[PDB]
Amino acid sequence: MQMPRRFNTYCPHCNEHQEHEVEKVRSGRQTGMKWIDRQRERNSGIGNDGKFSKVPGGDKPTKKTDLKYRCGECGKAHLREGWRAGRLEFQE
Amino acid sequence: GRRIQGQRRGRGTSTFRAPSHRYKADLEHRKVEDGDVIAGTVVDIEHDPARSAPVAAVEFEDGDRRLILAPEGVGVGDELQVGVDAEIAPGNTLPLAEIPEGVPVCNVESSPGDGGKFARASGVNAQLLTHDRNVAVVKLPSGEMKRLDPQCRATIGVVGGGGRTDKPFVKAGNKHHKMKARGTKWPNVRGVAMNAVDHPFGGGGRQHPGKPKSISRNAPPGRKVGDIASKRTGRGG
Amino acid sequence: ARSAYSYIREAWKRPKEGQIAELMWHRMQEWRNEPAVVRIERPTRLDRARSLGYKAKQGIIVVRVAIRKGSSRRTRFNKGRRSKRMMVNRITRKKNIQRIAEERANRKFPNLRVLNSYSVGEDGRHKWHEVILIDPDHPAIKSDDQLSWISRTRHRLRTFRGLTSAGRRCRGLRGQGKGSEKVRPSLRVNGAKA
RNA sequence: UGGAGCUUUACUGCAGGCUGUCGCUGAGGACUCUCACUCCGGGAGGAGGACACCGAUAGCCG
RNA sequence: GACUCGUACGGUCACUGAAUCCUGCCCAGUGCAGGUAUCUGAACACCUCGUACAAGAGGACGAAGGACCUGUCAACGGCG
Ligand SMILES: [Cl-]
Ligand SMILES: [Cl-]
Ligand SMILES: [Mg+2]
Ligand SMILES: [Mg+2]
Ligand SMILES: [Mg+2]
Ligand SMILES: [Mg+2]
Ligand SMILES: [Mg+2]
Ligand SMILES: [Mg+2]
Ligand SMILES: [Mg+2]
Ligand SMILES: [Mg+2]
Ligand SMILES: [Mg+2]
Ligand code: NA
Ligand code: NA
Ligand code: NA
Ligand code: NA
Ligand SMILES: [Sr+2]
Ligand SMILES: [Sr+2]
Ligand SMILES: [Sr+2]
Ligand SMILES: [Sr+2]
Ligand SMILES: [Sr+2]
Ligand SMILES: [Sr+2]
Ligand SMILES: [Sr+2]
Ligand SMILES: [Sr+2]
Ligand SMILES: [Sr+2]
Ligand SMILES: [Sr+2]
Repeated sequence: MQMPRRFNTYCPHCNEHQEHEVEKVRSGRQTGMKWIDRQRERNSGIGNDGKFSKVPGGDKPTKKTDLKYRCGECGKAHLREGWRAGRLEFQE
Repeated sequence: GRRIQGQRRGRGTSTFRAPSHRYKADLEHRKVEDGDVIAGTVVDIEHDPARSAPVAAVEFEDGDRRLILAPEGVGVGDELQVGVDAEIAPGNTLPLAEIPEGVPVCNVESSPGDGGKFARASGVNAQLLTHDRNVAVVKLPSGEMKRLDPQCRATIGVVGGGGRTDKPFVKAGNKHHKMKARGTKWPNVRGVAMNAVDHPFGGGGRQHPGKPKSISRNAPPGRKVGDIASKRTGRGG
Repeated sequence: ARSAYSYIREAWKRPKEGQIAELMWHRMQEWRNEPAVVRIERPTRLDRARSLGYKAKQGIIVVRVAIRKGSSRRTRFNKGRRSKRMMVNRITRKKNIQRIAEERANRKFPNLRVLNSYSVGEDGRHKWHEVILIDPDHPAIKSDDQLSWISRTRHRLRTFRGLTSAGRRCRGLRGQGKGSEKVRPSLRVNGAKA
């Protein structure tokens, strides 16, 4: 389905309608310095490593939209629930 | 499963050991102080159990009686010599250097002094080819060009008992008797005729290996069976 | 002023530097062609020996001991084991080579008791430690004000019970506070969790 | 949501082999050398050589 | 340490199973082996960023292996 790159809508920060810009959320890199990162190292050893021996599961036939709605004025953004969409193209 | 037979071999039990207590003598070359001057007389010819080949008993001047890796042609009374100044005749032992190029040699040392390592089986022989101040090229019975220290001692001639292989065993019993004189477990049951628990090619309703026979060289003992690291197989091509 | 000993000490801070590096290259060749436990007339490291308790007196013996480097020489399990226990290559022993050296030294001298020990280098496969051993039954030792304590019947085979310097550090007893919870007053007493 | 034996490109691991790297290990992307170390020799000495063996670790096969 | 007081006319690993007449075609898949410009390929060391240091992110190099090519069926097997 298609969706406008920009459009007016409620900005929870300014607390009033403003023209937002929609963007698909890009993944942020990992530092590798989180507790979970340290635990994988602490708890891995000879033989099976329990949970750290499991491997990334499957996928769903269709994912929900993962977007950021950034306000054109104050510049801050907010998230919203997503809806399943086989494809999402922006207009302009 | 259970360890395969090739693994029972290593533990070196009676079943897999050679009848050493029945063997006569390693036929390593005699050691000479130097300047040669060492000759002996062939007092008798004997049968070498461990090699199914004849061997000669020699009595050296200094009173030392030893069995020697006999080449073809040695007879009682004959006189053998071992040293650098040794006369280039069949049965004599001298450094590969003192041996003229183009002469058949046997019981060749791998390292000067080891007493001989190569070409000791029936009828075989190494052909000396190239000489030098650094290396002596010898052609081993396998047809391989071997580079040896020219100081490595050897015997002139081919090993006695040639053509031993020409005659067939004919019956199992004959095979039996020879096997009984070597470090070998005989007869042989094909792995494909064994239970799966006993060998990689075992099991199955009908006999046939359940895998390709060419195993990798890094295969672990117990798994390394069949055609080891084969570069090819069959005759075709 | 600095003592003559401080120089032996100083040299051994960096065994692969200076003259000693040269000395070690020398000695080790001889050490390698030597036994497992060899009695020597004088400590290689005088400062260390005297510092550990050594004394130029009767009933005092010194011995160099060779031991293989590396992890544990472990045999692979011959019966069922969960993945966690099918381990062989990375398993290391809980006793350190030095403690192992003191014990071997002690067997050679069934009548002497280990007073202490220290390392004297290693090549790529050996590890050498010199062990100071004492003769509890010789006077001159009994009558000694500094060592007579090692004659007490309570000290019979102190090494095999880990009462040695190296024994106690290995046992995790070095700290008197944090971290020595399951260690003091003994490993066995804490359910063997240290 | 029993047991065991057996199988395999079932899941997960463990030996073993191959391969790189660090230590042993030294002198003047390729080379010479000798002094550790290795092998041959009864010995003198000979062959090899900072490699290999051994210790540690990593990738592949398993 | 066995093999081994053994050394290729040896002895290890496998298949077939006296003699006689014979034993066709297939290397695509799998297996083994060799080769390989390029691609890919770990750790140590090295470089960049980050941190007064460290964690960490990235880079260059690139072993065996793999991709790729070749050999091989009295290898596994196949010949509708
Ligand atoms: Cl035979
Ligand atoms: Cl003691
Ligand atoms: Mg035959
Ligand atoms: Mg058979
Ligand atoms: Mg059967
Ligand atoms: Mg059956
Ligand atoms: Mg099996
Ligand atoms: Mg059949
Ligand atoms: Mg068959
Ligand atoms: Mg005092
Ligand atoms: Mg079951
Ligand atoms: Na004792
Ligand atoms: Na602990
Ligand atoms: Na069963
Ligand atoms: Na094929
Ligand atoms: Sr841990
Ligand atoms: Sr693990
Ligand atoms: Sr799905
Ligand atoms: Sr021999
Ligand atoms: Sr010998
Ligand atoms: Sr089968
Ligand atoms: Sr053919
Ligand atoms: Sr006792
Ligand atoms: Sr036939
Ligand atoms: Sr193929």
